[PDB]
Amino acid sequence: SADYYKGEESNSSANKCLLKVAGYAAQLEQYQKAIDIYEQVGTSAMDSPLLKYSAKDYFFKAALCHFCIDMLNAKLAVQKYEELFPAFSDSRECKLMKKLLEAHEEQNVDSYTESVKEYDSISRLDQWLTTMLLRIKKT
Amino acid sequence: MAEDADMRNELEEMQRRADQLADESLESTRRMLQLVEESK
Repeated sequence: SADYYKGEESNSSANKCLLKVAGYAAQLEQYQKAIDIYEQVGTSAMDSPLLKYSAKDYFFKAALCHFCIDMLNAKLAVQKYEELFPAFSDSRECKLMKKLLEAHEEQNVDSYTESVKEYDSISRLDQWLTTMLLRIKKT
Repeated sequence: MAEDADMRNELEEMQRRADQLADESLESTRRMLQLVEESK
């Protein structure tokens, strides 16, 4: 369906189909496709007037989907985004990621868990995010 | 001392009043932040 929509030059609809595809693919423990789709959608939506405000969110997902592979490639990944989209630094996702990285760098599971609890308390977490955070915590 | 004792007891009741007021303001601010976050 996304291929057909792209072939019909009807944008903003194939994007949703690709987002669904990436979200479901990230569930099957195959992260490369999810990262590619998330980054492509985020960079595409960065320049749109209306969609701009949502762009940040996409990046965060990729970062989480990028954290399982290995922690080293996650840190660097964040940098690559922040230089490209400086306003990303303002959102809570950057601070949460930095705190989680600092907590994990020393096997401090308790600090990671407490930060996750606080962020969930301020705003309820999604099942997808809950599952992915649990998976990351296993390490 | 009964005069001072009773007046100090009212002062203690007033301390409880102040604590209640401060805690109520704090809780109101927390709910404040929650709703403001929700709208976005």
